[PDB]
Amino acid sequence: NLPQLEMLKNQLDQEVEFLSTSIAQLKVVQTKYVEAKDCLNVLNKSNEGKELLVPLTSSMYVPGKLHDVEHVLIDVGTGYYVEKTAEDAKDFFKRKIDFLTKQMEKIQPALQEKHAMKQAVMEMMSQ
Amino acid sequence: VEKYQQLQKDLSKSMSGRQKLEAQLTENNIVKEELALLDGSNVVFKLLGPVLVKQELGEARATVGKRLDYITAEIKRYESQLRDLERQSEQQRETLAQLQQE
Amino acid sequence: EVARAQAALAVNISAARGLQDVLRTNLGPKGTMKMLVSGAGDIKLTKDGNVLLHEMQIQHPTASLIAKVATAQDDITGDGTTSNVLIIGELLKQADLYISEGLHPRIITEGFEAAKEKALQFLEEVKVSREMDRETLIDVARTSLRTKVHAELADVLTEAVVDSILAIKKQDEPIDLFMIEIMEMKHKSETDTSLIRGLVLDHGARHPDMKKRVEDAYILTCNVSLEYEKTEVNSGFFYKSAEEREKLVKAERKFIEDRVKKIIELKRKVCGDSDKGFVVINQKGIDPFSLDALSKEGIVALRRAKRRNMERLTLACGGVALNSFDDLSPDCLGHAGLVYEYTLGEEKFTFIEKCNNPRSVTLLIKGPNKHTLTQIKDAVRDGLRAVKNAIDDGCVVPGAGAVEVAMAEALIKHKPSVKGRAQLGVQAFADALLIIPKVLAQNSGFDLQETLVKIQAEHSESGQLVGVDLNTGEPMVAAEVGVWDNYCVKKQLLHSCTVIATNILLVDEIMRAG
Amino acid sequence: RESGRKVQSGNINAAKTIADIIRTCLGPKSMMKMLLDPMGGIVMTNDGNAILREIQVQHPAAKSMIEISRTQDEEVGDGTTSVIILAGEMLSVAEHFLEQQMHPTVVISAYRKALDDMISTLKKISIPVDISDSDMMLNIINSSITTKAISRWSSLACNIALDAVKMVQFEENGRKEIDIKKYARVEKIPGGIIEDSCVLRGVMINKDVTHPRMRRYIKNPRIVLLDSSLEYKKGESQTDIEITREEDFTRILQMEEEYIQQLCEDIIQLKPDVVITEKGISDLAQHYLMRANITAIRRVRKTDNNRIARACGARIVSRPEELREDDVGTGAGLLEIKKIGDEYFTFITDCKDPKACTILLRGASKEILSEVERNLQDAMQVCRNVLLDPQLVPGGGASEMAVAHALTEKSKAMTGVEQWPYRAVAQALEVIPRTLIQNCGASTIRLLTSLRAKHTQENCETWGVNGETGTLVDMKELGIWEPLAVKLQTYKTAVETAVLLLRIDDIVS
Repeated sequence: NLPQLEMLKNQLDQEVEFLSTSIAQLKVVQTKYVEAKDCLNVLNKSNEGKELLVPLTSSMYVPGKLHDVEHVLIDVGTGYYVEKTAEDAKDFFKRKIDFLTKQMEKIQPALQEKHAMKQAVMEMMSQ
Repeated sequence: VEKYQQLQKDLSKSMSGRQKLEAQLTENNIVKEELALLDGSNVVFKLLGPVLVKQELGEARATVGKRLDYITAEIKRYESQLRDLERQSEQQRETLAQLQQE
Repeated sequence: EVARAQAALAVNISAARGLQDVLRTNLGPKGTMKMLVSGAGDIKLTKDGNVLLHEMQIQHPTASLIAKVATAQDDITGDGTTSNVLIIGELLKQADLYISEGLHPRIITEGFEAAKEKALQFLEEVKVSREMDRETLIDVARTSLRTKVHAELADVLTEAVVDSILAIKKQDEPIDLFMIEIMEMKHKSETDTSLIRGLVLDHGARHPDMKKRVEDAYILTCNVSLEYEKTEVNSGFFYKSAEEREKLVKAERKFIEDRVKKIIELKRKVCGDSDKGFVVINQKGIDPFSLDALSKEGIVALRRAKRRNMERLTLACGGVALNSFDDLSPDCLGHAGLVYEYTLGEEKFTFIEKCNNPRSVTLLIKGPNKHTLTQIKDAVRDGLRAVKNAIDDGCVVPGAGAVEVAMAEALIKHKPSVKGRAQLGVQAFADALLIIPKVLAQNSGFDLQETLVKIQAEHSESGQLVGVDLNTGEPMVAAEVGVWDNYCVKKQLLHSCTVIATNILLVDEIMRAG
Repeated sequence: RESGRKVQSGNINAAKTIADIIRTCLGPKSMMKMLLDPMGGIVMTNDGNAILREIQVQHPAAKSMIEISRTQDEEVGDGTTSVIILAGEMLSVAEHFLEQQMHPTVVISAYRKALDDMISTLKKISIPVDISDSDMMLNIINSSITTKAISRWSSLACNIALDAVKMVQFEENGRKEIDIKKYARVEKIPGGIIEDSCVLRGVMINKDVTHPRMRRYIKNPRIVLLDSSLEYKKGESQTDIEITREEDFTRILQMEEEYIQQLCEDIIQLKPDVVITEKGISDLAQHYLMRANITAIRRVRKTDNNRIARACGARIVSRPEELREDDVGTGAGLLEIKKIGDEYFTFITDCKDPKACTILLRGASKEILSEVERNLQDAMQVCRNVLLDPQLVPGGGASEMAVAHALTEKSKAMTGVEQWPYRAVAQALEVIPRTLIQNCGASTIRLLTSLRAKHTQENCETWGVNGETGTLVDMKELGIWEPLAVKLQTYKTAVETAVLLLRIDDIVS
């Protein structure tokens, strides 16, 4: 009774953290989606011709003169660059939130039940 | 026993970026879209190598078609080592379990 | 297929004779023991009706049927099991004889019922009060053992029998659920049954010079480990991976060494004096230096006892089940007026005795260490089961079938129903009575009838209970003979006799089914 | 495939050989049946049903008898042993004559022409019993419960069946369904004793109660059945998108709550304290019931709530959005959760609906409990039979030889072909005399005559033989009685089967 639930408790806590670790990190990948959308928001907001201080490399940054607002990237495919339209990229800047949020958010109730599966073992392990 | 766990890392090894593919696989459908969605309105690039390669639709069109196909191709290499590693660790499980029990 | 009409009956009653036959003398001083290399296949030795039943593999359904109902009465009686089997077939024949003559078994079954009660009614008439004294305790204990073993071995045990039952009357307990603690000694000699008013353990453990003679008995009976598994365990057995099984054992001997020091002051708190004897009893093993240093404290300590022992010692010694070796109250730890670790054969048997409760009381049988030692054991326990009935009822009656004829003299002559339809079953009923005395006597000697008429005439003369003398095969008054049934047994028998012989008489069919 | 005159004779054989051995097991006097198995299993029974299980049937007629055997067993569970004895006779009588006199059909219609004449005779021999007099029921019951031969603590608790079943008599359907048993819902009490085992009103709720889920003791406050339909509506009557992120947790789970709070109010408005909600509960539905500190008991079974819908006798809510105290928590009601022996036992009592009462069963053990309940099960079935038709009928051959004449008198009257089926069917009635003459162990042929002699003037009105008295007797002088309910049922039952198997000449794979 108790030792098998001392042994079985091992994996369920990982199944917790398997789901706990994964869901938290996709918001980080969503950060860039609204970012690039917002980075494209204020991009179209001001104009072409504003100075752009853009990352050169660590401990440094390089200036630059913006000649294109409507020229904006999307990362889809595999290693691929699609420079898109200001609204196009925004749409995918937008839409890449939508699909990733689905894979992300689904993980939270499964987080609970793995603990509810572990917590159930905890009791029967303690009882 | 280590025999239980032995081949599962080699297993999930080939499974690791194969999973990464299957998002790229999904986005390969999207780059097919976003290539078809790009008539040239804004530049199309296969980013391959630390050099940015100036690229074209038809240059990336077969490519993203080739990528998606290839991004299905690292699936089968794991499917090769899928049943390699999970099956032989399936025999190993009984081998040193009883010997250590013995 | 099926077996219907008469066939549902014959095979049942035909089986009920050879069954009845073989054990016709399993019973009385005429009783003869039987073995089995057959039923369970082993080397086995047994005398009793219900007990020889279960040992065999009995594929005939009826053979299994009485075993149930007999076991009920077998419980309290312990004899008469073999008996009740005999009268039922003796009954079944007459009813069969009617259906052989032709007749209806249910109106025949209907014929038992007044007669049974009439006999029951007669059973309180014939029950004569001999209240409980060793004589009645002797003569019932022997006649039971005279049934179950030698009259020799009967009177050999009849001492040991009355031995424990004196303290159960100190308990005023009409039954013995303790003092039935029995120890079976390794010896050459069967007959030696040693009364110990306390218990006995085969232990005193692995160490001597523990003061194995304890005059002031202070008993810790514990399951705590002063020794334990060396076996590889993780989940409780051998784990798939080897190493995690290892971390457990290094806390074993340390736990054991510590409890040694705990017993030191547990000797000092309890006693402080080796002159006040302390006894440890472990349900598990005990390491040598435990017992060795426990021998240093003026303590004898007994590893690996049993649950009855622990409880019986918790009872008899006023002892404990207490779980610890830490300093404990001496008044908790029970007492015996004397304790000694005795040795006959290889093992050192602790005789614990004069215990606070003379409650669980050892009758210690020596013996060949055989099925024979097993044989001599089971009977004396039933010899009690006889005399407990004698302790149960106030009415103890002459045995050797003394009651049987007088009933047939009582019952049949006037029709107890004053009605033939029942008298049919009654005439069947009152023939069942006679077999045991008349079968044993004729087995032991002169016949059923010419002996019957002697038991009959003297009943016909007196109505007093003249039993059988099985020392001959002739009747005598079983009062003086000492063979004494109680009212309980004979009460119980007609119940176990009739109700099983009735419903089976009324089987309207039998079928292999599924 | 099995077909033809074989199956015809097979319709005889099966139902015959079934019924054959079983009449010996009929009657308070009954000749038991032994079983043995190649498995060794031994069975001593007067019980056809129990026999009807472990026996094997290689003929579907023998199998379909078990079916129609369970029919009466579905119905009552006694007389099943009896029903099989009727048709098994019939086909073994009319057919081989009349099927070699060539017809399935004639006796079929004559089975009805048999079925009615019983009913005809039943309107005479069956004479009304009143439920007002307990013994007048209980003497049948005392006769019915001693059938299984425990009169000990069954009998006094059979008053409880004489009460509970009679007091769960309710629901006139307009042809008056009221006569019934099932609404009586047995209580299971560890501890207590059949002495202190006595009805409480409505239904005493043991089943889901191992512990109070409904207060402790509630007198006026309403025990309330909330039945599904307590799940939320995020819209007005609708449900929109559910909780996803921050303010949906607020807004949506609030949208869920209002509709239910709206559902909640209508419960609290009728003043409950305990509220038993079966499945279809919201935690939204409870917490305002918690806001009114009115316990909402969730996720508990239906019959149990129907027990509770019979316990205070409230209904089950058919429109949980608009609620009434007339709906649930009717009358004043009661709820009392009592530990008797081990277990807390919810008693929802003071029942509205025509009373209602359930059998309180208190054994010391559950055994001394169970022995009573099994014979109690006879009463509560005979109670409903007395409830069904409260006409006590003389037992024994009293009905048998009566209908037989009236059938043969109907043979004399009708003088058709079916006169012969009557004389074939009227022959089936003599079973009970033969059964009883068997079970008494007397000579039937005199008693056959003597019972025809009992019908020659008395018409066997109360006079059958009773093998249990062994003689031809008035059943008023023996006080032997059954409702016309149980008679015709058992009577009609095998008649149908006598039609049934006779219909079947063919088996096809």
